[PDB]
Amino acid sequence: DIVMTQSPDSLAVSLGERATINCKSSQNILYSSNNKNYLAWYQQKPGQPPKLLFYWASTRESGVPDRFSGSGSGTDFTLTISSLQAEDVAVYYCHQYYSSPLTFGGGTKVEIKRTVAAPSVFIFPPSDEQLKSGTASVVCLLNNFYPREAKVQWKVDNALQSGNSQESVTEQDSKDSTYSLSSTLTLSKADYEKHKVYACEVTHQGLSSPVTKSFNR
Amino acid sequence: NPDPNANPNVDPNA
Amino acid sequence: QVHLVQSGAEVKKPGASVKVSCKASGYTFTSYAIHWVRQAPGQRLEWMGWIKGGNGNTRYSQKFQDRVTITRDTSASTAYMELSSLRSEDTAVYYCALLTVITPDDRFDIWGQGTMVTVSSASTKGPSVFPLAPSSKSTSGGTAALGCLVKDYFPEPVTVSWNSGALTSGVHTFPAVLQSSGLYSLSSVVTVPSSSLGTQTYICNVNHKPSNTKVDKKVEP
Repeated sequence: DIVMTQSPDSLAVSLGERATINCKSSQNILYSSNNKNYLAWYQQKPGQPPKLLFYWASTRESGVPDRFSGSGSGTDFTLTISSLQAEDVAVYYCHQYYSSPLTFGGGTKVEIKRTVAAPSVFIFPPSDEQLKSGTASVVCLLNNFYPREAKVQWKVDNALQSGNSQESVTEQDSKDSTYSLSSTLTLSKADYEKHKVYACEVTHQGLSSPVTKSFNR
Repeated sequence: NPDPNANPNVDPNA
Repeated sequence: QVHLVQSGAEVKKPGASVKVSCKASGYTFTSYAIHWVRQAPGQRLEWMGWIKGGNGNTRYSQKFQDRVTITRDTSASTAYMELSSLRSEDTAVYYCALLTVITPDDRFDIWGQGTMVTVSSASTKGPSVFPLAPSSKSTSGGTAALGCLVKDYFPEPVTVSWNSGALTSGVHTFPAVLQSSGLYSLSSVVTVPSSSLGTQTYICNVNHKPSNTKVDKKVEP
């Protein structure tokens, strides 16, 4: 089988700068008879199938912006984005159709570097519906921030919580290159009713001191 | 050298 | 338009079989071959096999030929992939695709939307859906944040849309997290103008096909 290896596995460049993705095939996929490289480039955004960008190593699909170009030959190939745009954040995959089985590279994740943006922080108490159903979850939302690293701490009656929350961060936004994060404090209804002050404290590069949002049950 | 049956969608005589 | 539409998300126990459909339209079904491709978590795309819409000839990956069968029904313009003797490691997104059609007269590459298949011996469970209501604690600067908490379900995936997909600006549907119980939860939130909270209606549409759950929750102040 032909193994497709990509380098780097991950790269971050500022908006409008060049991005270079390399693909290496373990076998020659250039056919001297027609002088064609049997390679395709694909772009995959979250929740979507891969989108073909190049046939034959260097032939752009209809409608692919001109900042994209495919190059290389034989065993070594390159995808270049000459001026990286916010909408270009994605995982890029090479593909050979020279021999069977068809195979794909491991992917190169492309991300955007942009200016620091502080999170907007919001807190949601348990809904009456959830309390009537017997549990209580408190949600802390950190919206549209950059860089991705952010620290959330839960405090109940000013006591630091441990072991009862879960959080996740979004993929990078395709318009403003930011991230958002949701954290949930999962409590029993009995424990929720035992305390008054519910707070989430957020640390992030765009904040000069941690920001706390809270409510009283 | 190329396997024309790898992907029949690729013109095998291009 | 050339279009491929796949059947919905699946959940199976180990040892069972699954059959995913791929309905084609917008081209002559008998002219081209439909490929099946697996995308396992954190793993590369893996080609599974192809079938010609015309004569029904197939070719399988010798990683999968043992357990995969691909078939097509021209009168229905549909291809099928059946994977038998399922193992929990078969959990993946399965795609059908018209991979790299390069002809003198036609050149395109079109994929179905993918089908999530989970293989697990753990129990299926549908989510509870709770409102995350806009309040002064989520409202400022002219915008209000509101959302839906989708709590305690198994397996993935849950989908969430807002206003049947007419509201997408400012929507963040977060990746699912795991509870200590082994159940999942996720959040979906949207930021909207605070000035029109009285005239607009916001509804989160929550779909969890493995449990046949379809919920529409109005979220209001």
